[PDB]
Amino acid sequence: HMQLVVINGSPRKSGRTRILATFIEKEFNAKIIDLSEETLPLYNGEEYQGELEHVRALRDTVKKADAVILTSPEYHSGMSGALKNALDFLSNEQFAHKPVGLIAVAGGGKGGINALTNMRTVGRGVYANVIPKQLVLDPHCFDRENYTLTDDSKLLVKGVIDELKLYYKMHQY
Amino acid sequence: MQLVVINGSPRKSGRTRILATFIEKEFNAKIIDLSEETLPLYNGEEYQGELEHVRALRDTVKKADAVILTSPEYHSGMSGALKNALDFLSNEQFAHKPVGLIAVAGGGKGGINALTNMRTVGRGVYANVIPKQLVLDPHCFDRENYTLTDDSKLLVKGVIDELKLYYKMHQY
Ligand SMILES: Cc1cc2nc3c(=O)[nH]c(=O)nc-3n(C[C@H](O)[C@H](O)[C@H](O)COP(=O)(O)O)c2cc1C
Ligand SMILES: Cc1cc2nc3c(=O)[nH]c(=O)nc-3n(C[C@H](O)[C@H](O)[C@H](O)COP(=O)(O)O)c2cc1C
Repeated sequence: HMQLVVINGSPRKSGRTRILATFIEKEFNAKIIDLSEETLPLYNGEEYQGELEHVRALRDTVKKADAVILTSPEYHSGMSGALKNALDFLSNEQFAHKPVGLIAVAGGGKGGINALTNMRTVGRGVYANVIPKQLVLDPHCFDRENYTLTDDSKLLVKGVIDELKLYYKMHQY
Repeated sequence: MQLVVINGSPRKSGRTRILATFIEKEFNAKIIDLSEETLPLYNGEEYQGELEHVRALRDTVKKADAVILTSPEYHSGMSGALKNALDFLSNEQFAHKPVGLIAVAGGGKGGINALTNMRTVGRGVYANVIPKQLVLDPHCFDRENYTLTDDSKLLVKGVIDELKLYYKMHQY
């Protein structure tokens, strides 16, 4: 019932975040926005960008979503430049009161919380309802050799989606 | 005292460019003007490190004695254009470098979220982000004459003056 969109915030074609975003796509029947495809240009605020097929598709896909998972790697203690660039095309027109769940992909140690805070702050900036439950996945959460999440990491991801579904239900109610 | 200023707005007609070009001219700073769109989207691939503009970005920031980061506040964060540019950089160019933050906002309480994002990312590349920071709102610009107001020029000088003191301290 919930029309879920997942944004892959990593621009790296061979990166870890893409494993997570494609897991959500396949396992939860989510529409992926895969920033590793580089079909969205740098935002420059010019009118012609609003006519580009991929800018219109980004805006339409996020507006129509019942809920969004924003995934990002932590790059230098923030979300990716790629993800922020995509969000610069969007606004409260597509996000107002939309349930949003955040998942960051980190390099281990204490990485990921700075990206999650950046994402929560920007999320509130477009007036999304960023849910309480959030998640950081470290490299041990990934089997890169088989392009998958570990069983434990699939369960942690499901926990975010389950809460996001409860927030979707409340927004419908 | 080799100063670099990054214009974080990608908008050719934007306000932040007035501030960044003010600093370039008044304080003899080298500008990195992201409205030129000569830097592509970061993708981590090896070939990007051979691009002239990526090499220029890295060399310009590495050799700077001090850096002003300017950004507009876009959705309560620094611009995607500025964050994209920083994703090319690292502690290799920033470690212990004095860095001053100036955000350009739309009025009201805008600009602090951008400053916070820039300070957190700046520490993440191990810069010494100085205490003094600034937000300029639309009234700080005379856009018709492509200039800052005299009051705004004094505020910008205050940031530069503190950055020069931190530069001198780092010369230890
Ligand atoms: C430009 C860049 C900066 C990074 N900075 C951080 C960091 O601040 N915190 C962190 O936990 N990992 C950092 N990493 C490592 C990522 O967490 C790691 O690459 C992870 O797999 C997610 O990125 P990916 O989806 O592109 O693979 C950084 C990696 C890159 C490419
Ligand atoms: C995509 C976008 C989002 C913006 N979000 C914010 C915001 O969160 N806070 C704010 O103070 N102003 C916001 N503004 C207004 C900017 O502060 C204003 O455009 C200002 O002139 C700086 O941007 P510029 O240098 O591109 O002109 C936003 C503008 C754009 C284009």
